[PDB]
Amino acid sequence: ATNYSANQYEKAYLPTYLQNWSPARPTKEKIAAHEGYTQIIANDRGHLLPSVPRSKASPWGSFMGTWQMPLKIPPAKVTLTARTTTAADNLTKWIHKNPDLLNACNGLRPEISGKPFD
Amino acid sequence: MRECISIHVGQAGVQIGNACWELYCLEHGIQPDGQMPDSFNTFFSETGAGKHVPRAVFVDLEPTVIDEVRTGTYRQLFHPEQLITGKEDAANNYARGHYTIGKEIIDLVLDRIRKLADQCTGLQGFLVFHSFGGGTGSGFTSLLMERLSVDYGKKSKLEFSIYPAPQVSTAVVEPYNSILTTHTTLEHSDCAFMVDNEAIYDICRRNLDIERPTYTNLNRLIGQIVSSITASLRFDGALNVDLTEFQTNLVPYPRIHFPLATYAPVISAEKAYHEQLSVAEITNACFEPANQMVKCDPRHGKYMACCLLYRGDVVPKDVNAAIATIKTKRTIQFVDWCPTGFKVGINYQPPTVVPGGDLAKVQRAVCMLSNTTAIAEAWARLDHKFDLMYAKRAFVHWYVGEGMEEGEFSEAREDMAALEKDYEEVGVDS
Amino acid sequence: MRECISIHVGQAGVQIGNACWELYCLEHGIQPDGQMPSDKTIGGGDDSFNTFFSETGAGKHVPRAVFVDLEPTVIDEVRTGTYRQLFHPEQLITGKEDAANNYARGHYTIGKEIIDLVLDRIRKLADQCTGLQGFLVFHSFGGGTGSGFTSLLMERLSVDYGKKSKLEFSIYPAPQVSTAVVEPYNSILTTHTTLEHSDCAFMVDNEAIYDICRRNLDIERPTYTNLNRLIGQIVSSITASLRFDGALNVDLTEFQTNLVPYPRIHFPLATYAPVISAEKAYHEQLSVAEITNACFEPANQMVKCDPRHGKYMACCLLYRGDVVPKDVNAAIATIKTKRTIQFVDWCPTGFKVGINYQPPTVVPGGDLAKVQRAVCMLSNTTAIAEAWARLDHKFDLMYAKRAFVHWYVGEGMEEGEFSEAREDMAALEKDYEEVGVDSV
Amino acid sequence: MREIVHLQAGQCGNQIGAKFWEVISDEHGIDPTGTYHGDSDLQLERINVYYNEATGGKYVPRAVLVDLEPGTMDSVRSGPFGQIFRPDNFVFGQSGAGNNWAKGHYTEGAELVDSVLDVVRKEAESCDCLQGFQLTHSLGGGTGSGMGTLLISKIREEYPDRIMNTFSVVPSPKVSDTVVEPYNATLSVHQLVENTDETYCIDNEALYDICFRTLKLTTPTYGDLNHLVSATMSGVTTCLRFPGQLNADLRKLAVNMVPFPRLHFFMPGFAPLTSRGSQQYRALTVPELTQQMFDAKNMMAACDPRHGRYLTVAAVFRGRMSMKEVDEQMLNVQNKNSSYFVEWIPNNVKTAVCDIPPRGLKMSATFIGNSTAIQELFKRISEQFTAMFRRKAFLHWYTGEGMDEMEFTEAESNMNDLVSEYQQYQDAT
Amino acid sequence: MREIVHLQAGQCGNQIGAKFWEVISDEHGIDPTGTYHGDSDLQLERINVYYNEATGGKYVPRAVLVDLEPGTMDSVRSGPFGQIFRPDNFVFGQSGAGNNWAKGHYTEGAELVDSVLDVVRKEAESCDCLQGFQLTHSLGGGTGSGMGTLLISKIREEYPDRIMNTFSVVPSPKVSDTVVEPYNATLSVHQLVENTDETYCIDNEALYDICFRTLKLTTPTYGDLNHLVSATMSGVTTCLRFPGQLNADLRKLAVNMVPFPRLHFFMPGFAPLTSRGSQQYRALTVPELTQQMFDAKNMMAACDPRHGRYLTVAAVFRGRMSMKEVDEQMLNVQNKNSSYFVEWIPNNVKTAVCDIPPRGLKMSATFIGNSTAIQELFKRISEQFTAMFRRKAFLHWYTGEGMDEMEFTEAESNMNDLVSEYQQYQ
Amino acid sequence: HGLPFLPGSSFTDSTKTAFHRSQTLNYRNGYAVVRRPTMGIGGDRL
Amino acid sequence: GKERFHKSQHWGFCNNVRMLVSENKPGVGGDLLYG
Repeated sequence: ATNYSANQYEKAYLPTYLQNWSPARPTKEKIAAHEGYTQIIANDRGHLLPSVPRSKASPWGSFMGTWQMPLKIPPAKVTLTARTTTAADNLTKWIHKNPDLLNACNGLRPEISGKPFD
Repeated sequence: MRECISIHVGQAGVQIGNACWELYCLEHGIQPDGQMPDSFNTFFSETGAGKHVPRAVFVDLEPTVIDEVRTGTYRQLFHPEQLITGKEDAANNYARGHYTIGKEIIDLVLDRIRKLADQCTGLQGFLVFHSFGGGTGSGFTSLLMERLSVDYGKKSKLEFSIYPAPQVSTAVVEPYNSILTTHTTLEHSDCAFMVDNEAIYDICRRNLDIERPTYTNLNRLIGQIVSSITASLRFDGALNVDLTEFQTNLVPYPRIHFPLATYAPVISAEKAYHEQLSVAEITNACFEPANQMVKCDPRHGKYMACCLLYRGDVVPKDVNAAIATIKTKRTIQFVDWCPTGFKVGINYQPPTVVPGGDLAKVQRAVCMLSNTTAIAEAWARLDHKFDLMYAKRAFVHWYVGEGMEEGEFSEAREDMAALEKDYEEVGVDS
Repeated sequence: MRECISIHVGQAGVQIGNACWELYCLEHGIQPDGQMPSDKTIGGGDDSFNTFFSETGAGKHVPRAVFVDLEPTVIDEVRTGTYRQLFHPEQLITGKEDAANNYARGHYTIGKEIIDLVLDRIRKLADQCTGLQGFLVFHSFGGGTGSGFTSLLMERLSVDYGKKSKLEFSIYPAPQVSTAVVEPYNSILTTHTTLEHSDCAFMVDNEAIYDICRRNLDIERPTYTNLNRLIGQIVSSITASLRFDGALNVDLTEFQTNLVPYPRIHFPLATYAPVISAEKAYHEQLSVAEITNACFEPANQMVKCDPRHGKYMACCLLYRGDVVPKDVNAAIATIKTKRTIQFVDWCPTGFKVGINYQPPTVVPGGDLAKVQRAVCMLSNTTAIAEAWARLDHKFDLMYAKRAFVHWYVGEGMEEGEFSEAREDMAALEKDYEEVGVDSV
Repeated sequence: MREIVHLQAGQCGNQIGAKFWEVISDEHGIDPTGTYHGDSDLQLERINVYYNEATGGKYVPRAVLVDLEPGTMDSVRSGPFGQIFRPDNFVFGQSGAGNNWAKGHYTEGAELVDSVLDVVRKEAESCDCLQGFQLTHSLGGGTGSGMGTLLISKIREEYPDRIMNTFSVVPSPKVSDTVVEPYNATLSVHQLVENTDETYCIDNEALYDICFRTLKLTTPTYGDLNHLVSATMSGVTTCLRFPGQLNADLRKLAVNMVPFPRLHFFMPGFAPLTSRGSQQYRALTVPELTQQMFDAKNMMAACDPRHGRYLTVAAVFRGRMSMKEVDEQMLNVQNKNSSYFVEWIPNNVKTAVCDIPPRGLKMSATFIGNSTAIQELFKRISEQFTAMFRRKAFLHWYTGEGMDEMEFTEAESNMNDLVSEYQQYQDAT
Repeated sequence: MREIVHLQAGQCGNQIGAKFWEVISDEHGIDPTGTYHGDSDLQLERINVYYNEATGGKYVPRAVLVDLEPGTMDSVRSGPFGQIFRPDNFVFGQSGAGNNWAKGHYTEGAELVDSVLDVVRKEAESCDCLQGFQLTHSLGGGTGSGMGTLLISKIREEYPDRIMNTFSVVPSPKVSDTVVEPYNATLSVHQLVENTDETYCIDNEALYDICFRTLKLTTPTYGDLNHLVSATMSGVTTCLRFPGQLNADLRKLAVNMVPFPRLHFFMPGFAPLTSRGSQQYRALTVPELTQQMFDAKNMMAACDPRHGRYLTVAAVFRGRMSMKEVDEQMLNVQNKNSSYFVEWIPNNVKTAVCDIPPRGLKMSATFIGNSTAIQELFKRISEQFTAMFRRKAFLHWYTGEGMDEMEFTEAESNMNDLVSEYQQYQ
Repeated sequence: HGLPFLPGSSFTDSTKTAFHRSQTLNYRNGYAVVRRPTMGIGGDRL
Repeated sequence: GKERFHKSQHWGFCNNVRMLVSENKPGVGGDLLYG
């Protein structure tokens, strides 16, 4: 699915405005146009065609469980200002060495804003 | 007009049809002797003697289940030929229930359906209740759905089934049956909502506080899902949904017709006191994997279609707002090729409490029928256990020696080995 | 709006939660069975309770709390007590076997077993709030589930909830008395792993609250019931600008931006001034400037370290009762003129004031007096740099011979996490040093 | 003398039709049994635009109710005004549509279109000088979309000079009440664009938003959203029914509205809608109707006109007012806002003034806008349609009744070319 | 005809802006319900400057009450005059600022600026000839200072030649009611330099030094300190609303005050306030309104003009007094005490006489003065910024919203320029 | 009755114990709902 | 009705024509104006 935008009335459907205080699914602000006849990318009974370039990702969606979640989870916010360069480097390496946490469906969407003191 | 003919096959079909029909008598005014002390026509048909007789056919191959109906409370309600019994059962065998024993009784059930199809003016379609594990629920039922198609045509053939559970099971020889009936009904059935007994055991233990439940606590919950599917043919509504509306919105492909079932506000009467039960609270709990009715987790697959059946004191904007919160969450993820997703239906008659029941008296309700790719484990686990015994030819002499060629084990395992690839490629991107 | 989700963890957290929620029921109109005495107005009369209490359809108010433990014997007198009908039963989570003063049992083995059950319950209470200010955490460093699982509560809160404000009250271990023997291994390892994950962290210790009940109140032999009553009168005064009418309002967001200047330094210390006895309020006039001076007094402090050893990094004054906004000014200007208080060089502004109209509440059979004005305070001081030095002292003591380390290594946890979480704290001891230097 | 025949299809069309006929009966003083009980004499003069006269002073409406099963017309009969509809004007079948456009168009709806055409030809050959037909229907179901467009095609092959006017409940952007909507929406838009003279677009998210932020109903129902639709439905045909100082019928609105034949989809709005208890904060004058007709959060269409350019605008006023104020404001908004108005049309607004305000009000006004910012509807439907259609998502249900495979192709090419036509007239100099 | 659209921001703005509508309503004869119950015809002749007309002969103010969390406007609604406001005018968010400027300026305020500029645009275009706006706000806070500068920034780009006033409450020299004051107040004077037409400075100790020393109030609440702010919000705007032997609107005091456009920070006052038992001792003449406008202890700004030079002076009078006697004292104070007046303007004082006194009073008098003794308000905030800033004190609460470090550098340096721009004339 | 609303002409009631605000501003299903105040601060009958 | 909401079948076929086959039937449980 894709969320969309009730153009006038997006403010009642803002996710914090429907009492959902966590990370949420983003919406499509601008709808792109196209014309003509759309090619049937998939043959009958739902098979994708052979020469259609399939995505590299998994077929089943990436939900990270509890016994699958990495030990020593990095923080959600990490602003690097008022830090030493080596400590900020260790924080960014901590964020870097866990690509499976940051890519999941229920994954950590972190914050790296700012520059540490040299 | 707008009638429905229920067909109940097997002990798991008869004993569900004792708790479905106890509700329908009581939801209308009907006493258990047939007398009312005009919305009943979808399930009842008035005789000139004042006596309402249901549109149903009970089938079994063993007399010890229907002879409880002929002696119990509802012995005057049922027509004496609407309850059919054999003399020998099928004994957890596909071959006996399909060829040798089921053939002597298939030509008499189609006599009874032909009479019950000659009284309905506008007949919506049939309903089947059976169990995959049994001998007559799996062998005879796959002989009804082959002969229903050529005799009636494009009539809707919905079905409810007790799919096998991931750990618990009655019988040993249940994976031979659960494959040999999925292969031979896969082209002859329209839609197959599935519950399994283990996930309803984990709801009556957890949602209601009924430790050690019994089948009569399970046959009553299924009767509250069948009641909310045909709830818009009887009671006045704001968005009606027929029995024709379900195949067109949940079956994207003719080999993929296995949805799941969820009924949201199942609570006890000591917890309806504590919580408000608004439209958003019951919508959010259909999509919750703790409240599903099969032990398969929709988070580990992609949704394909949904169908929400609201019922009670509901309002159109609280339906529209609560869906748009589901469409925003990152955990409800849809397939590449389904951008709309939903079907809604709003009724007015609030659910009816049964004396002796378990659920509370409630004011709103949701029944959701969702089609998911997450069922791919349910066939792949069952495919292990067919393959595990059949690799060294176990229990096969109980199937070859009664009217069945041996090659139906290799083709019914070849054929469903395409169904596992069939689920896999329809969720794959472009 | 203005909702707050309380999370109580440990036997300390439960027994503090029983103290606070009796105060909140009396402070609004709620009976012990949930109901109000009937509202006798048209429609809903007063909706002030919505920060802490929800409401069903029928007129029953259920708190926004989660009570957590790993031993069954502590919640089973919440479940069969006077307030057994107030709490929705699923908010009270118990284990079957406890963590047994091990951080490692409470973090890796038993805490991970029970983490995903209670992070489903805090979703449900956080999807009932139209505007959520931030959580509250009530724990003690000493125990297993008060240190181990509580530190892992904060870590999985940061992943799921982002930069949402997660306050915490805590019982820091006492300097002289102590319940247990293994408390320095617990207290070091949890201040290391909550350090980048927690927003603010107020501390008291039980030995200092012993010094007030015996001395200021005339109650010899205070049980933990008399200590937990005073903790509820600090949490109430932090959150009474959210429920009752104020002249200056303060949220739960204005404490982190006004006492936490630097990322590793989020340790303010609580104080509550007119805690007095009913034989000795017959004699004393309690003005607005008479109770301001008694938050800066080293006797009436609520931790066993003297602020005079260090420098006041900031303050936060919470005035509650029948006060004047001009006599709040008329006392702060006096305090700055003394040379026995010393603000840090780079903080020339100092303060943060809050004025609220509802006077503090009298609990029937409680300790204090019916007082008409009161002051609460959360101040951040350099004088806490003497508190880790008495915890580096008792970690390196038993660690140089490696006592009790086998009770954490075989309990699902490697051994190099010991010799880095005391090296991690070793920077914090010099980090409190350089903010103690003046900018020459 | 200028009769208007009504056609209701589907359950959406039946409920909207029941509420609309309740509105007209209130307006002309027809009680729930059929006898006139009115006050003025203007209520009875041009009653023949909607009401046929029977013996004994009973007024039976000129409406035809169509469905594929009678499960909705049981509910229509059991209402308050169910006894005024003639029993023979109800057409029903035995089996439902099942949210299937193919079963609505080819299989089931073909055996019913003959009976419906017989009924509407009998009502049309009783009008002295008929003006045209209204259809109220939904583009998501099977009876409303499929059979409704079958009726529109077979009406406009036989009465090809009269007015065809549709009120269509097009799909909503956030929540879709059917998984298989955009197939039916595409295959109905492709028929509407050839065979209708006017089509108004109605969205339920827009109706919910008006009943929450402006009327401030705590629990709105469909029995209120239908009141909004009916109140703007019976405001475009007032000047056929009541006197005025500047009359305008539906032909005149079409003539001044549509500049090119493929461009006839409109966005409605209704002016004096005001809150429950905020009546004492708001005056009721002509500028207070203008600033609320033209407010972009007042459209019933869920498309923002600030993305595009108003090709034409119409305003239909009710009440006793001043021509200087009316023409002053319809010039004033054009001069103050001149990036949302095209320049190759120098004046864009057509104004009509009728005399009799609705029963309860002092003034009223209705707005019908024709914009090149309605193409977002078709671009969104085109993108969801190609997303499902490239993978044969639900395609077996449609294919199994004799539908071709080229029909989806030609429908999506037609809608995409209509989108490009809108964008050409937006970007024209 | 000369309409003024009022704005008020935050928990200081909604406490100043609630008493101000309780001093104007009784000035014009308006009940708690809203109806007119007056005893003249001047009380209704020019009421459209502040009051919109409603239905049924009822009047509604043009207040746009703005806040970032609605707790401090539930108290405003429950007062004795809470029903006079149109409820659509209330603007409010869910979670506040925490006395943080950036959260109010960049992060949380910016999600609430487009809902405010629907309300003002619905009222600024419902005026026959709009004269200008106002704003009552405090520089110490988070939503007064924070988004209240975003409001002036995003309406000077839509109505760029009208009037924009602000009644600031700039911080205090002894006791500071927020630790993080010098970051907010330095970063907000820097916005007000290039974005306001006028701005009045108010310190809250100078309001304390009246009600103790002069009014003799033993317990002065902020009710009796908001009542002094609202008794000079009406003196500046009286000659609009009430007839005169000599008139002065808002523009004419602006023309005759600012010699250069960077120099628009003034210091108010209000004369005829008197103590409790000393009302029967008072002489009632005209030169005893010139004593207490100009008395160097009763400014509302906590900046003594003895350190500085009066660049210009205003004076607004309320009563039926004599034009010889009003002009005589302006010749008197300029020619006794002429070390406090600049030399390249030979008559610094602008005068104005309204005719309709406040109710119960026989005369009244109001003052506005532009000084070089007001640059010392801007020196003191600089060293408490740049002491706090050279050791990077609270900056992670601010830079963690994405700010730059050199943005703090100019708001220091722009305020350092206006310190030395004022300091030429002394 | 009959006193002007000047500073000093206003009496404070010292007997008032209730200071709660009536919720006149609420959200229902994502929309802001304004209720007219029937009751003042503390439950005082407006 | 207001507790029961039964829909009585008013229209239908008899002798293979469309008819109003009821002609004496209730509404949603209560009578019509034919009582």
